[PDB]
Amino acid sequence: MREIVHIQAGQCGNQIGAKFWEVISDEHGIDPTGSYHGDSDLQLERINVYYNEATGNKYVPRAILVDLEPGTMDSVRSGPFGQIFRPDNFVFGQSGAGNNWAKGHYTEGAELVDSVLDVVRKESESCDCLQGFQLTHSLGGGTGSGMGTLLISKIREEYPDRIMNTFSVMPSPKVSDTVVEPYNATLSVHQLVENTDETYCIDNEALYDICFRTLKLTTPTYGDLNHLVSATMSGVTTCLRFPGQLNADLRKLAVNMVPFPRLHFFMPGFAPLTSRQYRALTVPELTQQMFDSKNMMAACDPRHGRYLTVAAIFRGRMSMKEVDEQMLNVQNKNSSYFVEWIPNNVKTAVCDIPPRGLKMSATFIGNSTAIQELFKRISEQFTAMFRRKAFLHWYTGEGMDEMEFTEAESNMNDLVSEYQQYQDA
Amino acid sequence: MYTFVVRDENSSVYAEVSRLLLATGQWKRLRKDNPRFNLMLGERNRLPFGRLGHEPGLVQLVNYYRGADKLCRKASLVKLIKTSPELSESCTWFPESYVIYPTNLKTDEREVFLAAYNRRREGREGNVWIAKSSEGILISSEASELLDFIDEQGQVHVIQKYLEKPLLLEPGHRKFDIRSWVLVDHLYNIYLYREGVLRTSSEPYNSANFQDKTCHLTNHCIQKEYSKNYGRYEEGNEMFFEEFNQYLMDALNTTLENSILLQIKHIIRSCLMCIEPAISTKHLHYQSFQLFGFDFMVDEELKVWLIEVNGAPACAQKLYAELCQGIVDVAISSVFPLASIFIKLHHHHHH
Amino acid sequence: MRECISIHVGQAGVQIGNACWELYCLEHGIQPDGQMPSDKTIGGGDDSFNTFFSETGAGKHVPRAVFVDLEPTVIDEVRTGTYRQLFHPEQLITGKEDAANNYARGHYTIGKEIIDLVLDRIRKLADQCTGLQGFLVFHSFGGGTGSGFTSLLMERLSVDYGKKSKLEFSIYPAPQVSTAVVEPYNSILTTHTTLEHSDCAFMVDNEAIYDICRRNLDIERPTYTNLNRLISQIVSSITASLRFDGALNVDLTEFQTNLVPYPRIHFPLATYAPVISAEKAYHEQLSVAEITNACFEPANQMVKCDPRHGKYMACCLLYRGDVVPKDVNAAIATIKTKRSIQFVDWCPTGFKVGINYQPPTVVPGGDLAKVQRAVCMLSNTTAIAEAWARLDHKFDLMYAKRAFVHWYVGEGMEEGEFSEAREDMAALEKDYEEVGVDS
Amino acid sequence: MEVIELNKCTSGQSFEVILKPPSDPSLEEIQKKLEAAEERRKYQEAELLKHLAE
Ligand SMILES: Nc1nc2c(ncn2[C@@H]2O[C@H](COP(=O)(O)OP(=O)(O)OP(=O)(O)O)[C@@H](O)[C@H]2O)c(=O)[nH]1
Ligand SMILES: Nc1ncnc2c1ncn2[C@@H]1O[C@H](COP(=O)(O)OP(=O)(O)CP(=O)(O)O)[C@@H](O)[C@H]1O
Ligand SMILES: O=C(Nc1cccc(Nc2cc(Nc3cccc(C(F)(F)F)c3)ncn2)c1)C1CC1
Ligand SMILES: Nc1nc2c(ncn2[C@@H]2O[C@H](COP(=O)(O)OP(=O)(O)O)[C@@H](O)[C@H]2O)c(=O)[nH]1
Ligand SMILES: [Ca+2]
Ligand SMILES: [Ca+2]
Ligand SMILES: [Ca+2]
Ligand SMILES: [Mg+2]
Ligand SMILES: [Mg+2]
Ligand SMILES: [Mg+2]
Repeated sequence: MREIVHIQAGQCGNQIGAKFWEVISDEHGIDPTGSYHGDSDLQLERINVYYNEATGNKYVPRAILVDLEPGTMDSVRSGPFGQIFRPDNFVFGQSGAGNNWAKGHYTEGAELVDSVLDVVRKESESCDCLQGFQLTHSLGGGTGSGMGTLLISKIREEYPDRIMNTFSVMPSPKVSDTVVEPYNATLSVHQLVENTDETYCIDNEALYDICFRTLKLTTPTYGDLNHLVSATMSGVTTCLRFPGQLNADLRKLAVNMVPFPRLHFFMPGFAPLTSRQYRALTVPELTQQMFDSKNMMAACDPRHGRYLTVAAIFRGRMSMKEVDEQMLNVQNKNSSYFVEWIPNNVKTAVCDIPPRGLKMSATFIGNSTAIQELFKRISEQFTAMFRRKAFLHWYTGEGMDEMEFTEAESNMNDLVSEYQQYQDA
Repeated sequence: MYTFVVRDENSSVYAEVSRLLLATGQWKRLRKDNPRFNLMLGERNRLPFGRLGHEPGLVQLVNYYRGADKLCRKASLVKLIKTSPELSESCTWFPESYVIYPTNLKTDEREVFLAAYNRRREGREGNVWIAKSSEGILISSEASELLDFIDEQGQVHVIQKYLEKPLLLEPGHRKFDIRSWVLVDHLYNIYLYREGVLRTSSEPYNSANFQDKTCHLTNHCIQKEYSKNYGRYEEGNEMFFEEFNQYLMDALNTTLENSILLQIKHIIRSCLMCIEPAISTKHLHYQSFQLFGFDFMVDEELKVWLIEVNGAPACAQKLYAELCQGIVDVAISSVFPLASIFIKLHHHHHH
Repeated sequence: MRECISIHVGQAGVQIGNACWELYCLEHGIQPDGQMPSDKTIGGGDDSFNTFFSETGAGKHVPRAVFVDLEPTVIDEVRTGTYRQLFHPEQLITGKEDAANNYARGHYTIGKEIIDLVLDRIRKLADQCTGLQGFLVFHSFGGGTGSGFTSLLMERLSVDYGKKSKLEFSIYPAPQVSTAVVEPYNSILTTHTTLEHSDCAFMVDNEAIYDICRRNLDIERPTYTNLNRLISQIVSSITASLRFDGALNVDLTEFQTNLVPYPRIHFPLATYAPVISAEKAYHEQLSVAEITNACFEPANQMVKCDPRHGKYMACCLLYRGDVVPKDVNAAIATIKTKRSIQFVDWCPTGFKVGINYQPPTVVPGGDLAKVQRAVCMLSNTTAIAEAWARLDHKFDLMYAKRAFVHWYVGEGMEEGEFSEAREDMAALEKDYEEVGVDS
Repeated sequence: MEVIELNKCTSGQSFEVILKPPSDPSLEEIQKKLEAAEERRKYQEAELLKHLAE
């Protein structure tokens, strides 16, 4: 279990995915041309997980970049690290998807999907031990949402035994391009519930609130929102990218975090919450902020649910004794919020290499039943339009039937029930 | 904020301890089966001692001593006294007692019971005995009825010398038993609570009819019902220490401390010292305290007798407040410090 | 002389075996390139140490060991490390992807495709044996390899070597050192499938070892290196009688004869003393009396439990260093009058005593001080059933909600194997309580 | 306290002190189970690809 293949789809998917490759290329000493330049040889013990090494010992991200229009990928190719990417791995159409899940899944995206799978197959074939896939995309548009979930369905057909992980931006009326985002998101969640092992639920609402109330940015852009996502994505993957005692892989996380196959939607968090200060944080401060709902990226109150499992990843040089005391303290002080029927469901890890600009940081991955609040919101916004069948003509004109909407809404309400079952168990 | 759980709801004492812990505003009760507790107020039966002290980051304390039932079961107590050298057959404060299994179960001491029972047939001495199990009490100078009544039951019984000449309080010519409450903390400090109670009979003792079991059985329940003079002399057949001391002063010209209590502290200390190596939690990964009820009888020569040790005692109504505050004081806050009513039993005679 | 084969399975089993073979080499004066200057029979022999080492014409002493893992990184550290020359490539077997903390993945899915290669490499070693006695198997309860592949291996070894004895050294799961919530499931599954195939099993609770490391070595947060060097001292104590001249526990059959009257109750409790920090500035050496007495403190056991509240069925005292029988018998007579040591009625109250005069060897630069005498007590007490109750409770909490079951069913397992294994464990707990508790 | 079966040698001694007297499946049957779980895997996998085919 070694190589991971990364896919980024549509506008949000590629903007966040680009930021992700900037951040982790800085961590691994790789420069915008693919040449290593660091000090620790541990920038490269596990560099193969995310980079293919080409001749000249030059490192190329195992990254496929997908879109149904060329706009954002021409931006990525012009971007900071834009030259890092293997040019054969830019797969794009011309027509766009018009924020329409049906065009991404059933019409436009269908035309494009096999050429995307060809790039995937070539990246897999050159892998000693492919461990699985990650996808960055939003659920509110058409490409990342509709074609992104079409891809996941195709990858599962061809690699039914590899791990599939998504980093999925949830639409929010506060940070919203179009009124049909609740339709696209509901159609997408029905796919995600069946064909992913792990879904990191990033609520654009929560990113907005953090930028405003905590980073003191009055007019947050998508750029500031994505800075928080790439920082969390970095922390979530740091254990896979650097040698430590854990020898982290995809499967053991999936196995230990997901007690029921459909309840795999995770609440991410990051601490300390920064905005591109010099104060040293203490381990007690890291641990309180990490569990703070204001540091979490899905706009859900953990106090309204129960934790099924929790992964905490600390970064930097600190006392393991103090980390384990502080961790044991939050569980033993707030024990009602952890399910008693999964003994010892809080696990912690440490990576000795801190992220850029911080000496100490922590990443939080929570499988909480409070994530149901996210799916309730989407379901309320969905039903508010669907009971008047509003905006459906954009989808029925692509071949879809109202029945397919009624099924996706029923599946999402089932998932909300499942969560509520274990919150009371 | 310390955390605790309760798993015995039929416990007046620890119900009150629970309430007192809450009202400090630094103790939180968890659910009966949340393992993340500092304190376990445990069940009387099949308490899971083997799951304690394996919660990283939690000092754990329980209100029972694993193994103390060897003191709090009639047959266990008899076996422990007769087989422990430091108590021994030559134990002057325990009534002569033999372990008796029913015939449907067939080890057993009916063998040696009759051997001494004959020396009271031979020796003309008062050969009355009482039989009891750990309701179901028989007093009779005929061994043939004792052993018949025990086989008619299904569980182990003990035949014990019946103390026929007890100290009887006047006015009444009437029986009593003394109940002492003893707290053993996690350090194995032995704490006698300064207030005892006399469980009194309100019927004149009568040594001719050992079957009229209401002047012979000073149990607070048998006297609440089958007794017609309940509440005459004292409220609820309960005399406390200030009065009993005064009566002893006036009737007998002695005190409670000299004539009775020195012997009680000697008996409590001897029993708890005996089983200390078997039950101490000094170097264990969890810790125990426990409250015991010691039951004594006083004969006419002011000799104290130990009757029974109770591992789950109720307290007396007016004392609940003071005792349960004292448990929290020395058994719990000693281990979990927030932001005497006891006598400590200790003695180091050099020889 | 009769040979023994060591089988190390999964990460815990491999890292512990590394610790043990390093210790063995120091104790027998075998250098990392396999040369033993004091072995004057070049190229062959049947001394006591040849139970664990074979010899080449070049004078190389080779462990009778096979290391098995479903993933390469740990055994690759063996192949490139200090003792690389010690082992023969064919004895180091790795798969490509591991069992992902999944019993059924290691047993059914990935086991099925490597079990035959392993049995063949194990027969390669049996073939260089004049009279093999059987197997020491090292593994964790909690890993998917350690549980699942080990149980598959145990069944097959009973098939292909049905006469030979099988001893386990098992790591019992501790949340302080584990990154997996499913270890209770794997533990129960592998105990149920392995119980009848094991003659004697020494359980080591990582939690006990962790706390001994904190308490007596002043190591703030023990690593696997700390845990393993201590665990290997204990294993060394237990196998010294196979590897050294003596008369107590000289073959694997004797461990069952001396420690296991009832064959299902085959889990002796090990207790070890003294454990002394090497950084401890000033240390007064402990007497025979003090270390023997320490054998009866729960804080020195491999599994926290309370033997005062069960009954004993056998007791072996294994001393290394300056000890003579008179000191031991005096220490026992003193301890007997001060401690609650009750035997089952159908067994003699007594102790089998083994004394090897060489004091324990310590890894240069490790955490353990050299001491003048040390002791390992192996007692078959019913109190160790406490560790089963703990484990069974955890299993019951998760299985009532079917938490994580789907990962196992998706590997080929049937849900009912869960409740089968659990009911065997319930039988086991009731066995213990019958032997050890009066009404 | 009886000491018994005392053995001595250059490297140590051993003895026993008494304080008190006394008061498998076949290669075929394994191969079957390993194949009955592999068939359950192949079934589950086929039911998935049938679902993906719908
Ligand atoms: N004492 C000790 N325990 C260990 C060691 N390595 C792992 N463990 C414990 O073993 C359990 C995890 O099992 P592993 O042995 O790593 O898993 P595995 O057998 O390699 O199987 P996989 O699941 O395929 O990786 C946990 O309880 C760990 O704490 C070790 O080196 N020493
Ligand atoms: N050897 C004995 N001689 C004389 N009277 C005895 C006696 N043993 C018991 N008694 C009497 O019976 C009562 C004690 O009975 P017993 O020892 O069985 O208590 P018990 O378990 O039934 C209720 P509790 O446990 O709360 O005290 C005493 O009041 C005493 O008067
Ligand atoms: O997977 C990803 N990041 C990631 C992060 C941490 C660990 C791992 N991998 C593991 C986890 C593991 N057990 C484990 C179980 C629960 C919690 C924890 C933890 F993290 F809290 F310590 C560890 N064992 C082996 N490998 C992977 C991103 C999606 C691409
Ligand atoms: N966090 C974040 N959200 C975005 C970004 N761009 C678009 N979105 C959100 O994504 C949704 C629109 O999807 P988008 O990716 O633009 O459509 P697509 O190109 O068809 O995949 C809306 O909910 C937007 O708020 C971005 O750069 N960052
Ligand atoms: Ca077209
Ligand atoms: Ca030789
Ligand atoms: Ca066998
Ligand atoms: Mg857009
Ligand atoms: Mg094609
Ligand atoms: Mg492993």
